[PDB]
Amino acid sequence: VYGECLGICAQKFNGLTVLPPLLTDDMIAAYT
Amino acid sequence: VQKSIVAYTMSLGADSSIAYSNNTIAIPTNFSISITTEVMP
Ligand SMILES: *[C@@H]1O[C@H](CO)[C@@H](O[C@@H]2O[C@H](CO)[C@@H](O[C@@H]3O[C@H](CO)[C@@H](O)[C@H](O)[C@@H]3O)[C@H](O)[C@H]2NC(C)=O)[C@H](O)[C@H]1NC(C)=O
Ligand SMILES: *[C@@H]1O[C@H](CO)[C@@H](O[C@@H]2O[C@H](CO)[C@@H](O[C@@H]3O[C@H](CO)[C@@H](O)[C@H](O)[C@@H]3O)[C@H](O)[C@H]2NC(C)=O)[C@H](O)[C@H]1NC(C)=O
Repeated sequence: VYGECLGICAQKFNGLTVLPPLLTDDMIAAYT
Repeated sequence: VQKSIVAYTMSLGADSSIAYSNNTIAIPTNFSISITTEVMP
């Protein structure tokens, strides 16, 4: 398998963005 | 620290471990009864 930030951050002029989750994939992996 | 707002990395859960055994088994030798409250609209 809009603005964002990885890790550097970047923004778009369209006023859109996506927020990160509280629990990252690694944290989930630990649960499973 | 006197208190203040602090940041931290969250814990996922309690740190616990049980040894594996192919020879022994653990079983309860007592019990208790408790009541849980649940609400729904
Ligand atoms: C947020 O903005 C600040 C300011 O630009 C970024 O800080 C800068 O981070 C880089 C990498 O840690 C620092 O080192 C630089 O590496 C490049 C690699 O090619 C090199 O060409 C530069 O000369 C320099 O060595 C850079 O010194 C640092 N700037 C300051 C003022 O500390 C910061 O990383 C940005 N945040 C994120 C998440 O990117
Ligand atoms: C499972 O564990 C529970 C406690 O966690 C046990 O219940 C307790 O059993 C004692 C009888 O042995 C009850 O009476 C106590 O007797 C002593 C004797 O001196 C006295 O000092 C205490 O004040 C008390 O009277 C005790 O009240 C009881 N606990 C409760 C909450 O009722 C239970 O028997 C265990 N089950 C098995 C199968 O071992």
